[PDB]
Amino acid sequence: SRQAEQTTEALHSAQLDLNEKLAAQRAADQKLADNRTALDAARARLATFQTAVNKVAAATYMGGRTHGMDAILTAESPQLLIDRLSVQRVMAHQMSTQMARFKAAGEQAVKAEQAAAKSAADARSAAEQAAAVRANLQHKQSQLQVQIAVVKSQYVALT
Amino acid sequence: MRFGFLLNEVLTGFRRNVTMTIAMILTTAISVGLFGGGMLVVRLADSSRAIYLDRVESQVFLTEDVSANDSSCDTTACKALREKIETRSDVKAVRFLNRQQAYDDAIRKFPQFKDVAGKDSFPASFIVKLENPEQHKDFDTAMKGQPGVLDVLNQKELIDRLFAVLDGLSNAAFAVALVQAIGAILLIANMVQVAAYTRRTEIGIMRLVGASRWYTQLPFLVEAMLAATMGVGIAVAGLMVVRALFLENALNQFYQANLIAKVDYADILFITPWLLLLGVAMSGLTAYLTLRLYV
Amino acid sequence: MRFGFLLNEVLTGFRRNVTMTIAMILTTAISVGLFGGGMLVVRLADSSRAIYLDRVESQVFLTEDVSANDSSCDTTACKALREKIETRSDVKAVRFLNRQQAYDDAIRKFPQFKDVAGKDSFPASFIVKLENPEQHKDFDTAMKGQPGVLDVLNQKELIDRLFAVLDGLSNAAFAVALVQAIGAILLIANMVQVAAYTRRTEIGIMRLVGASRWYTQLPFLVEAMLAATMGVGIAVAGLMVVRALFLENALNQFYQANLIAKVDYADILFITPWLLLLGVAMSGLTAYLTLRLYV
Amino acid sequence: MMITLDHVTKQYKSSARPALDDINVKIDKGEFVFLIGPSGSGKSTFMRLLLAAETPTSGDVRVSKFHVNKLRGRHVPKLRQVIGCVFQDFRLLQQKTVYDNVAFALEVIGKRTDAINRVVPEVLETVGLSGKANRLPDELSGGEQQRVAIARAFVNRPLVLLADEPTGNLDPETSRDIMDLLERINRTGTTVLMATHDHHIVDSMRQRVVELSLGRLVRDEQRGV
Amino acid sequence: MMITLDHVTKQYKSSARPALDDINVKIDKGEFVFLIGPSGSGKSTFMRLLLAAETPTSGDVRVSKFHVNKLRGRHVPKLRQVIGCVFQDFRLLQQKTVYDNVAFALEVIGKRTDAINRVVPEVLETVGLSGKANRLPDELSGGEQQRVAIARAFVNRPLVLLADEPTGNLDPETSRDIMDLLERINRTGTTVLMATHDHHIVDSMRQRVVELSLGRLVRDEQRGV
Ligand SMILES: Nc1ncnc2c1ncn2[C@@H]1O[C@H](COP(=O)(O)OP(=O)(O)OP(=O)(O)O)[C@@H](O)[C@H]1O
Ligand SMILES: Nc1ncnc2c1ncn2[C@@H]1O[C@H](COP(=O)(O)OP(=O)(O)OP(=O)(O)O)[C@@H](O)[C@H]1O
Repeated sequence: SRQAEQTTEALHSAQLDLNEKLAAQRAADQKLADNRTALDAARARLATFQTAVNKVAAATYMGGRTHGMDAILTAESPQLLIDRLSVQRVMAHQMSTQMARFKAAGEQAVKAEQAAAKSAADARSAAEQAAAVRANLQHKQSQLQVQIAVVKSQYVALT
Repeated sequence: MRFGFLLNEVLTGFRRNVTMTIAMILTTAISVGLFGGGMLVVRLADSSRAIYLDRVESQVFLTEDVSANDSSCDTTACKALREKIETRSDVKAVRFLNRQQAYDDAIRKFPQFKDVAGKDSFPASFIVKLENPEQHKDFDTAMKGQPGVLDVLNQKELIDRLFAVLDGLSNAAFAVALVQAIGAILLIANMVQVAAYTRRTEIGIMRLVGASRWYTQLPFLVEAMLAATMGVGIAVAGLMVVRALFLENALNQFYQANLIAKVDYADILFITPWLLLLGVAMSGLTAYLTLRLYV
Repeated sequence: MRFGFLLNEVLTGFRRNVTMTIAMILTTAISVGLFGGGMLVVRLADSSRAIYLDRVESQVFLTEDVSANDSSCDTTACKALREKIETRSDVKAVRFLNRQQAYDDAIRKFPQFKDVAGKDSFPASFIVKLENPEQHKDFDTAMKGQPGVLDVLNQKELIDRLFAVLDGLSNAAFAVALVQAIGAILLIANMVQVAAYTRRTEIGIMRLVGASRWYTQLPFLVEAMLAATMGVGIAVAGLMVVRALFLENALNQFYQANLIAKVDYADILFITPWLLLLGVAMSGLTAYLTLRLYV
Repeated sequence: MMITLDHVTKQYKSSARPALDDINVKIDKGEFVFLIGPSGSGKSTFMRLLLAAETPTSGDVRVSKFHVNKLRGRHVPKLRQVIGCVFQDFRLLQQKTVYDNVAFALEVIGKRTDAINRVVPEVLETVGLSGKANRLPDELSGGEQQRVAIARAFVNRPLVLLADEPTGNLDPETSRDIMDLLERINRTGTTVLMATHDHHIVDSMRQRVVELSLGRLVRDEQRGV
Repeated sequence: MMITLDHVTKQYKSSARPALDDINVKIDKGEFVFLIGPSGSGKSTFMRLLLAAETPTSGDVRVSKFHVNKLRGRHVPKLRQVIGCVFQDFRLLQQKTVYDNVAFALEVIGKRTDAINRVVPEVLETVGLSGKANRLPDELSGGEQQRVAIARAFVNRPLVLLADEPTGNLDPETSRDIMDLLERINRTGTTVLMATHDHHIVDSMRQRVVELSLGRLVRDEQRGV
């Protein structure tokens, strides 16, 4: 009668692996609920900012020739020229800050894309290892049916 | 026969004359350098017309409902604005331009948007040429307040002054190079006179024993050909060191200002063979045609 | 003293030898005219900078938290940065500037960037007038006693950097004029080396009869002196005619612009005796030693 | 078919005494001959007419190769190949070697390098200067400057030699070894116009003398004193 | 106190024969002397040392004055007024007139303009050239090129008239009138040193003779031929 009693405690102790697999896929799902959300916000702010950076880039095409010697060419008096440099020097910093913020946002978008790809690979690996936990449970937890089937036949000489 | 017997007397002529000969180097160097500088700055002039508009031109900017959607000028809103400027006798023709042709020309007029700045930003232009560049006070201020026009550009005023100061120094450098060349072409002609003065014995003995007429002025022309090439070499060497040290404080700033065209140190190679042939031609034309009637 | 003998002697020397002095009379003219042009360019630069320095004031930027306030200055910080800056020497008049005013004058006098310039981009500024804007090296270094500021961009120094295209052209003209000086010094030095070859006859007679060592050099000296004076006198004419043909046409539009102090009939004449006193001495330094050390 | 000129004149700009008027001289083959006259005879103009560096005003000049009055300037150096000349000033480059100056007269023509030096030792012994071939002419004394000047046109075979006063700068003590040099040159086969100017040397060797007096021949007999 | 020089030499760079070795030549006032010398010996250096155009290697030069061996260059041009010299090829400027050349030496010394022309016919008649005095020297014949050179050398009252071979390209007939032309000049006012080249003209008038053979005194008696 030892052919069935040897695996009695295995059915009781085989809940820990499925519990930790469920916890691992839950942790993967709850990080999955935030990672592409953060990536979508990071790409969406740059998406809203392309329509501003290209507009300020193309804004100098309609007569914004003031970034060098040409700014005195469109000047009529020294009085309107001496105060023009005071706003020209602070305006020339504005698109420099725009290009710096654009490069920073592009680097942040590339980092968010890399993080999203790494998280997708991690979620795929977590799903792949979690599927193997419930793959063999169909024959792991069918031993209780074997125990119930041999419980009736365990009577010696029909009791 | 062998040309190596011509080399051991031009060196002796340079040994016996160290003051007339280097004045040749400097005097060809200044004229060749000024002519090359004038050619370089007039090449910068007509090279800069590709990024700008000529005097017979105008610029205007349309709205987004015509430039972006229905990019070809086929709607009646585009017709009623395009044909309205031909109701008055001031223009000659218009040009079909749209957002399809907005970024192929954006490279040449702004050397900083070839990177990913953003597509579909430049509006339609439809440039028009007017034969009367004096009614531009009110031609630009006729589209103001009218829908269908975003704004108007008229940059043709006050760029004739920058063209004027750009080509006036070219004309001045051409005049100074010309008058230096007039001062130098007979300096070529008295090289041979002072050489016949200081080498009067052997020219006066080769004609008595009998020499060929070509070989009489061969050792007066071989050193002139190499002196001309040395002069143009010192000229093209010295134009860089005045360009890169004393003059490299404005044109480097004009790249960010996008005023001049793409000008670099390789632009001199397009004119070095013409300058090389010009120097030896202006040497040999006066080194030979003087000595025809002397002997 | 027999002054009139040298008058026909120099004409006899010019008649016997004209082909080298008629080239020298052109090349020393360019050698002094480039120096005169560079000197008047330096004059133009310093004159324009001096007449436009008087309307140069000083600007200071402020931090964002003190510039995001209301337009009137009522808090303790903005008077705290105001009351202790008026009690200075170079400070005579400080005008408070708001944020919303900068989006008015930079649009009305500059019809661009009207939809892309952010509202929180032009901070409040204090325009400060100084009686010594060239001596502004103290004012920018005295701003560590004033907190609440971001930076000072050297007040308004964008005038000499603006004039850099001709600041780097004046020294270029001087450097190429020293090339012509060192190319004409030796030409004057060996003028007499071919001049004596043309009049070896009477200089030998006048050596053996016993003329003075000083007096034997005057027929070789005043033929350089009068030619040098005529060289500067044709140089000023050549600069005059190139100015009135090429540079004044490029500066007639600066009359209404009023951006250059310009030159006239008197600026060329204010340096003309200064050109003679250097050109004649430049001839006479190397026309005197070339007789006492080679003849 | 001799080598001689006839009926020569040279007016230049001002005629006055335009050298000669009409001559009928004759020079044979290898015939030694003088040309004697006053100071203003125009010996140098006669030499220039013989070299055809100035065209005659009248008549023709012939050196038995062509009539040299109307030759093309192309053929003038070919005339100058067979003609050598000497002067007062010796025409010597003061910096090149003594063997370099004599070699200069043949390498200006140009041939193989062995052929220049195949004749320079063969001719340097003919003049009598057997040595000092590596000596500068300034280091050489004055008596052999004219000797190396004469020993310059002999790098080839000149059919007619002509001389314009080698003597005068040479003392009669040291012209004794240069007056007999011209007889040694004459006996080889080539002729020379020894255009002397004084009369002490005329009546010494008693050779052919052509007299002249402002273009008029005083006497011409080609024999005796 | 006496105007003579002695014990001189000239080595230049290569000595060889260093001009003179040990001479004691003395000349008196108003003497007509010759100078016998071989062409390789050196005579023009001795006349150059009299003009102080070459520094002597030894001895002292002294004419009419103190010792001029250490003569200052400032006192060099005040010497050459009382020394005049003539050369071989006439030293004549072709562009100037005949009267212009003779009025050129006294003009550059510096005096009143009225005294310049007061002596031009006074010396032009003594040289037998008072005629065709406004002609170019090229228009003049070769027999009188020295006759304006000697008068140019005698525009003042000098002490010595040293002569570096006035003849040499003149006839023996045309040398007779110019060797005695200096004789009246000698007997009137000056001493004269006619440095000869040959020996034919030397033993003709039977005057004083000097023989210099590489700086050696060979014949010095000042009598006879
Ligand atoms: N360059 C010249 N142009 C014209 N005629 C000249 C020239 N040289 C000389 N004559 C003329 O030639 C004649 C004398 O010539 P020149 O004075 O040259 O001497 P020469 O007799 O040739 O003697 P030598 O060669 O021995 O000095 C004169 O009639 C003179 O006018
Ligand atoms: N430039 C010189 N360099 C070296 N030695 C010289 C120079 N000039 C002359 N001599 C020397 O002077 C002597 C010869 O002098 P030069 O050549 O003047 O002729 P000369 O014999 O005085 O006669 P002539 O008056 O006929 O020329 C030699 O001893 C020679 O070395």
